[PDB]
Amino acid sequence: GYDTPLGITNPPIDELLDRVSSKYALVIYAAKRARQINDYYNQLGEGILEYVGPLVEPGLQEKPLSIALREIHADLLEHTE
Amino acid sequence: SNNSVPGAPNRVSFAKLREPLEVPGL
Amino acid sequence: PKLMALELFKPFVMKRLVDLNHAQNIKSAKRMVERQRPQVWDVLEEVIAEHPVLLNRAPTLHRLGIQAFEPMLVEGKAIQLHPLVCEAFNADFDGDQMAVHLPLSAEAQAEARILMLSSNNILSPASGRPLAMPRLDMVTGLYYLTTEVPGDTGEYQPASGDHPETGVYSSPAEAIMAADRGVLSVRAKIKVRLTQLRPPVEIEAELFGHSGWQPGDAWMAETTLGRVMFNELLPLGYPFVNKQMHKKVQAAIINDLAERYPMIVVAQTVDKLKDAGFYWATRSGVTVSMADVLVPPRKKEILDHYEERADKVEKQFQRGALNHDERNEALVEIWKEATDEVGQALREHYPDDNPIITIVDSGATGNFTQTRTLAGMKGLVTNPKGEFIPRPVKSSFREGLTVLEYFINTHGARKGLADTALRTADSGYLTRRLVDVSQDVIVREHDCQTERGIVVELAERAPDGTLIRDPYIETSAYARTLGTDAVDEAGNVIVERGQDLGDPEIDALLAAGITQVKVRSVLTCATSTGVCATCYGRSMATGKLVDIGEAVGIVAAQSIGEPGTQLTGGLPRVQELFEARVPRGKAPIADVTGRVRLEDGERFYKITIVPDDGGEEVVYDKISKRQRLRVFKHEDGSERVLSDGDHVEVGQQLMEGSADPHEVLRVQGP
Amino acid sequence: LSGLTHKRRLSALGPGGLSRERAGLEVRDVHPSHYGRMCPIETPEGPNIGLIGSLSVYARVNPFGFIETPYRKVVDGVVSDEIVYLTADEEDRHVVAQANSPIDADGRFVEPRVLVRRKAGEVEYVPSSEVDYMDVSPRQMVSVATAMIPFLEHDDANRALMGANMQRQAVPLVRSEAPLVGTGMELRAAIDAGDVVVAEESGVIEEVSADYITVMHDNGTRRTYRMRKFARSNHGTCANQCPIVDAGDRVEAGQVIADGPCTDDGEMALGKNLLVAIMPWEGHNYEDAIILSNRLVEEDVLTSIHIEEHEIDARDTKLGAEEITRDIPNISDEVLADLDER
Amino acid sequence: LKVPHGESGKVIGIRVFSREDEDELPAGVNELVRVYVAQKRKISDGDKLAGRHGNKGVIGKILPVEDMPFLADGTPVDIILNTHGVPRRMNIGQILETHLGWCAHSGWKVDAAKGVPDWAARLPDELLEAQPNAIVSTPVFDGAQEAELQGLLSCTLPNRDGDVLVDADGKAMLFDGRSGEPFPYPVTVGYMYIMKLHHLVDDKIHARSTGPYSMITQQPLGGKAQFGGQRFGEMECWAMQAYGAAYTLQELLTIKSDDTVGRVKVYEAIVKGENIPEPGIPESFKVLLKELQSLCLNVEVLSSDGAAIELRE
Amino acid sequence: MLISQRPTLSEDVLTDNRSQFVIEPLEPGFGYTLGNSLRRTLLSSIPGAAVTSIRIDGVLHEFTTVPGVKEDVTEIILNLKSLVVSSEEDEPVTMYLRKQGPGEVTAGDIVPPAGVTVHNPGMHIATLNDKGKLEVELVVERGRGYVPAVQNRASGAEIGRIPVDSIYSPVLKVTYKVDATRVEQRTDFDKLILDVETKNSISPRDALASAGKTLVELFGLARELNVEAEGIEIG
Amino acid sequence: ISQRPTLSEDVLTDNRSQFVIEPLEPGFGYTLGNSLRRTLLSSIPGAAVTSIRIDGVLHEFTTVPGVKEDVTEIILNLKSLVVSSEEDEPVTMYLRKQGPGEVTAGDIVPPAGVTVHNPGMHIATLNDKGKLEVELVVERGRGYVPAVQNRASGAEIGRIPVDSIYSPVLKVTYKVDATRVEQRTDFDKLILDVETKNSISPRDALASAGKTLVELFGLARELN
Amino acid sequence: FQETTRVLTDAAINCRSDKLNGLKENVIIGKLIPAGTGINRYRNIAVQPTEEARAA
Ligand SMILES: [Mg+2]
Ligand SMILES: [Zn+2]
Repeated sequence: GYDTPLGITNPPIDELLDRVSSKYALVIYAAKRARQINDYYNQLGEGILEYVGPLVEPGLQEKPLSIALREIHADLLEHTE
Repeated sequence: SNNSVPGAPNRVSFAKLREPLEVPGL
Repeated sequence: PKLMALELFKPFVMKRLVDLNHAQNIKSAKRMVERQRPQVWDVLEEVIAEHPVLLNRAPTLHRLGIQAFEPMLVEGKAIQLHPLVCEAFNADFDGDQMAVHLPLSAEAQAEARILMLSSNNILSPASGRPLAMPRLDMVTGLYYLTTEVPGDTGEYQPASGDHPETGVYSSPAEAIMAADRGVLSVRAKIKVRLTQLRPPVEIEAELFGHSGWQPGDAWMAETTLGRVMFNELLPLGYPFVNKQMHKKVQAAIINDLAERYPMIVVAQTVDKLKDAGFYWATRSGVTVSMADVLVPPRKKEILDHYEERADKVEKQFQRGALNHDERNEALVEIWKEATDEVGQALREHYPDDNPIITIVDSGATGNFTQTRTLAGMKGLVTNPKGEFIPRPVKSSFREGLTVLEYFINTHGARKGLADTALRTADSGYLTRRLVDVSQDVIVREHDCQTERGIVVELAERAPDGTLIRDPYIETSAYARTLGTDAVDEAGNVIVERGQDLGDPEIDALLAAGITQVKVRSVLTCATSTGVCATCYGRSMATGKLVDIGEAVGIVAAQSIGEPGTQLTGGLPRVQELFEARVPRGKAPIADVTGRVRLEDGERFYKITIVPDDGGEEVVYDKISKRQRLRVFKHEDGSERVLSDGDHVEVGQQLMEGSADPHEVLRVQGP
Repeated sequence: LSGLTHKRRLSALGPGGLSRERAGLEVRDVHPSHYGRMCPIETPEGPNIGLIGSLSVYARVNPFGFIETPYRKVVDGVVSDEIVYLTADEEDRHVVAQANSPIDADGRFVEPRVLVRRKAGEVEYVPSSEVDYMDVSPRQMVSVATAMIPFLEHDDANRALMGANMQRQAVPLVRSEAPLVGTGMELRAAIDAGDVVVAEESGVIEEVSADYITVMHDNGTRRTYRMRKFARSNHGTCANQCPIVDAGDRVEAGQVIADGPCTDDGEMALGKNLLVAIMPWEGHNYEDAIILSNRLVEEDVLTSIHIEEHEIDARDTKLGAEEITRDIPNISDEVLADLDER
Repeated sequence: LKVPHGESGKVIGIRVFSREDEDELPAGVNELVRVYVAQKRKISDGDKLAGRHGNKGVIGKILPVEDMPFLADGTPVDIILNTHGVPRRMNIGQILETHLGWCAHSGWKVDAAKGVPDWAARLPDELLEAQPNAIVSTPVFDGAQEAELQGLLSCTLPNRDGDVLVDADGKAMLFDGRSGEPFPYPVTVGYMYIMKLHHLVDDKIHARSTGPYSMITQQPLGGKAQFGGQRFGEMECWAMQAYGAAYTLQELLTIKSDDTVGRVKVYEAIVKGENIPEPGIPESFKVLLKELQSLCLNVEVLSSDGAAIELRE
Repeated sequence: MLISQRPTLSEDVLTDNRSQFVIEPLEPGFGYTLGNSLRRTLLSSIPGAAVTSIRIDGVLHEFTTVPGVKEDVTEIILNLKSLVVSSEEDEPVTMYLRKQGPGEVTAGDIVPPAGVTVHNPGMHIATLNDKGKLEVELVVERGRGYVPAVQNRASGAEIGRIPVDSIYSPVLKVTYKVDATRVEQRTDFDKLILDVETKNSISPRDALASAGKTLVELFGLARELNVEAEGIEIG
Repeated sequence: ISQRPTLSEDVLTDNRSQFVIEPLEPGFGYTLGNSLRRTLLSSIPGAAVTSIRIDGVLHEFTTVPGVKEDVTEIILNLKSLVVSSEEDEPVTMYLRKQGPGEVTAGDIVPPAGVTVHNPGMHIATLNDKGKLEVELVVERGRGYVPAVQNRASGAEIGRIPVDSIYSPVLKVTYKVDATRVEQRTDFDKLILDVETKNSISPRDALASAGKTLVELFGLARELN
Repeated sequence: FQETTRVLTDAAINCRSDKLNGLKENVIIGKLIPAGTGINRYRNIAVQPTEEARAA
């Protein structure tokens, strides 16, 4: 119901924290997913059958980490621990 | 009037006439 | 600044220049960046998008001293900042510089985006009250826009004769047009129909029966246009307010918003309030001039009356009947009375629309003492020893002092300046040691399951009636965690164990009428290393339960050490308390419980302790300079001075002073 | 102003004296005997506070090393124009009155009871028949720096200290302007700072040029004053001098002829006259900020000049000798375009 | 010799000294060259300004000429102060000066009909009339009184258009230049003498991504002229430990400062686009190990199970 | 159309009935030049029709409630002002509302003569209990802007005509914000964000176009003062 | 209600002029005048110096023999020169003098197409035995451009970049007379006062402002 | 803290082994501090996409 957030803030931290128990786990979760996404985007030029890339449409050349957090928010990504 | 330095611009001042001596060589 | 962002983000820019075929190889790209050709600026705004940096303000005191941010390119050669976070950095704008660091790896970027973002740390680690609030000009802007004046144009007029009700507006959309045309002033009382703002918790009951208020339902409210505008900034669904926005009112409103809503809504609301406050402060007509500072017309009379009294006292001294100390006391008292009198007259004289009174009254800045000095009279001035000069300073800074009076004023302030200079290093010397002692305390396990806790007095039921709220409620047990369910003398429980105390919980508990509660603490936490999460309680920055692994020792060390600057007992007392040396007062205690009897002489004190249950009376010998510590006897009156026959418990302090911690340890326990 | 105030400074530190950590709170605060000898307002705001002071305006030093102040002789309700210099002890052993106490034009006091300072800092009213000495001027207790602050008595001592400690930090601008409201002390301050060339002997101006001024005395002898142009100061600013006189202008000995830096028409000018307004403005001047108009950047009202110096030196190494050369090893000529053969 | 990081300008003077030209020099040298570089600075953000009464401040924004509020005549004001700072500091004197400034700027002509007014009794006759922008004086602990100044403010000359811009109280009716509507209330306006302190921004701004490293400690150089980096004091270390930040602290201590192998690797990874490699091991730790081993104390780093490890390479 | 470096382009983002218009990038220092004048023209220069005054059959002094109704006279006024109209002839016309019996009064019960229409019939006005006669006379006029609360104070008679403030313009609320954006190298070019909310009478884009036409026709008077001037061209 | 298109009236004084626009809608005679003021003071094209060359000198921070004022003051005085031009290329003017006297802007020799509008100005006081020879570059533009935007050309060592103030307008103000008697007879009469630098007549400046605003507002009238 | 020689030699005799569980030692060495995002609970986190998500 709040006003649509801008820039860094979206997706909001609370909606993110609903889907992960503890925020320290959220940090490492996002970091590792972003590393995977960057690796796939690196190998797509010269290789095939790498890690699966972004699960949502990237914008005009946006950072991998934003993609990782966005696709955690939509719950397209499972978690193991 | 109160000025001792020749040729200096006049500078009208609010004061009560006080002149036992001027400021010494600083 | 551009000329610095092009230097921190050099390698990223080189990479993206070589990628977009503007440069063939890395060396040419580096040349192009170093020469600042017009191709680079297009890439630069792309690369730095949503890439957080870290700002620090040397020296940093508390954990809010270094915060993340998102960069925005801007011209000039200075790092702009958001006003609200100034208090976070305790930095004014006389030329204090800040350092910028940049994170690189994916882990560091994620950590700076999630943990250290400025928008997420609105709550101070010490108290939990938000510290990002309207501060200096926003406060007076809001205090102007929400004031009400009973004689302004467009005011409400009840119907009379041939003129029907004038001053009823269909919707604020029409009211704004009316104010724009030039008929309605934004501080005049009107009746307006509202359609989007939830009416107060009371009017809603009558107008709606709590059948459920909805956006779209209409009601009518008696307000100014200003309060309607100001409530449009608070989040949707917050109940309408009707109050002049003094400083404290804003404090309460922001606190409620923090407690009952997520953090993001609070941040966006605070930003909107800042914008409105700045926009409405400019038109407040808050200007200082020599005319606004007005001198009371009765000052001469009071001065001559007290001067007559003082000279009569001095003549009585000249007669030999008075001593020098009597002379000083009489003159000090006379001039203190005179200053208070002129202060009262000054407080009465000024109209409420004066810019000085508007600034100081709405809690923006200063006290009334500074205004009294500015207009009425200086008062009394100190001495290098620490006494008060018998001669006062009748003149006020508006009227101008004389040579001797100014000399004595000069004698005054230098001591304060020297003390302000000296306290700086002693403020942080304590913090260093505190962080040294408690750096290995870390939340390790989620629970201990142990139900041993501690007892806290929520409030007081005075014999007069109703209830008395404990002044220490907001520190001792505001945000703890329960150990046992809360149930009154009745059979219905109110709060169950494990539910952290909030503001709604505390208010409901007080309404139900409970006094003593058992709560979990950190002293009783049962874990070999570190503490437990649940036994710790609720985090003071997130607002929810602390997470597993968070460092807790360092946060406490910073929280204790930071406010040491605003001291004046004092810092030596705190050092003595923590280092636990032998106290200066060295008060005694009741090693054996029982009643107390006085057998003291003029030279020493000989006090006997008669044990209640058998035992042998134990008598202490002490110095007669200390006075008896008043003990609240069984008569329930603490004003009952200590005397033979007063009943005390085990270990009760006998006379005034601070006891040895070791003896209290070996007498009572841990 | 910075140099003039630096020359008169009194320092309590130094070799043979107490260290910084030896000083306590007894040797920093003003003693009542400083009136007229050491200025109580001017002092560095840092940790050296109190230790460093400034000599008053009228103080002069006796042969032994003590500091004397002037006074007027008052015999019996009659004020004389004789001036007598007194040390601390003589001022202790007598009675003295302020200079702003009303006086009659004939030379007599008017009110019966006048304000008088006495020993141990006491001040009280006393009949006019026994006042020994009367001060000279109201500004007898202030330094030179603090004597240039208008409306000084209306400000707090704490802010007056920062006001006096910021004129010693100004920056000379390209073309300076005399202030609209001064305190008269600046004329003497500039003419005694020595940075303005003052004609030694009367005469008339023969040849005036941007580099030198030639004046013939009355007897026919000639003199030529040279003027320093764009010479580096110690802190990087520029020390520039320009003539004010023109050819054929009769001048008298002691009259200024070439103002230095931070001087206009022989008066100490340090800043400009700006049209100011007092009002909060949409948050750009929150917490001690200042909003400026672009007119200042346009008309360069506030542009200064800074001169840095760079030093290189070639010594004799044990493998040979360094030499200033134009042939750097393997450097493209575009880099070496701006050098000469040397 | 090259121009240090930050400087600029034009060369205005070159002094050359040589030993063979009978010029006295320090022993061991032959030629000494001093080159002077001059630059004309301006005013901008970050620069520090101050009045005479200790009301310092920093420049915050330099608005275009048409945005500044202007008087009724049409002359935009040159600078806008703030009023929340006057009553607290009690430097009320500046306000008085400001008023007098305007009285000096536009000149005054007190009316001598029916004799001199009461407040003009002690005022010397030199100040009865004054031309526009005529300078005046005001000795300390003497000089202009409140009554005299109040009288002066009411007897000021009109401008070239027969208008009096300011009022009796000293205020005036400004016009907002950003929107257009007049301000609801009159505002104080005057003339003030303003200096320019010597804390300029252009000698404080400074940035560094990768430059020279010290040859002894393998840490980046210090100061600004050496193109150095910023100190990271231990208080920042505590503040970073407080957030639970770990990777950021380790990175700020390992691959940015003194990991002789890591820094080159991270530069290559960034400029090529790959993932940032793991941090190495700081040179400080190896220095500590060597210092300990030089004291005959066998220190070795074990693995998790107990198998010995070596940090040789 | 070349002297200006960049040509500004007007975008459009819609919602239910309000809208947001983005103009970017304006030459630095132009955002406030356009925003405020455009806002004022939008508020007070779009002609439209409105209810001027009302007449109620059974009233002598206006304070007391009308017999047989639930809502007071003031609530009648508040409901009536919000009702929208649209007429063609500039001379005032008269509307008649008649209702009898228990029930509720809508806006559709207004019977308009030729040239006058009501765009939102589904508007609640008042509730009538058993045996309630309500006959109201409305005066519909045309103009621009927003008249004062009382159109005519000294003008009156015993007829019982109640003057009522009227909201002539079909535009309700307009706000604007000015942000910064970069082009080429300089990073202070203004970008204007204009939020406009109107009635059901006119779609927001048409209101903006009418405002632009009014302003250009106004400034054409200054332009024609001299035929040949340099100025600046844009695309 | 009332439908009266606005009208403009001109009153002329020596160099300044007044313009009356009437009748405007209530609460609208302010913002219109403000838009005119904000355009007149920022976007009126003109012409002014951008570079000079002085024989026998290399940089600004120095002096020349025989002149009472060094180069810095010469530049400072030359800044406030008033020059009007119409050629769209950097044109060149010359100025030489010898012998005692006062070198004023009158001695400037302009080529075809540019004019100098203040012969009474004062540039320097030339002592005996002092030559003076300078060469000026005049361009067109608008607003203001810092001098250092011209040093990147990498031209000869003699050229001295110099700031420029292309705006000719000097002062602009307005007043509003409001007929507010309670009727349909409320209107605002706007009185706009303009003064320029003797280079461009006020009516031409007002025309330029009107054309700029017309071009700017025209992009709103086009539909989708 | 103090008397480095005393503690150093006393540890030397006993052949004492230090387990890096603290914040001063882990920051001397340069390892990840064992607090916040550095503990072993979170360090060995694995992340893989859910089986529901797939490439068509
Ligand atoms: Mg500071
Ligand atoms: Zn626990």
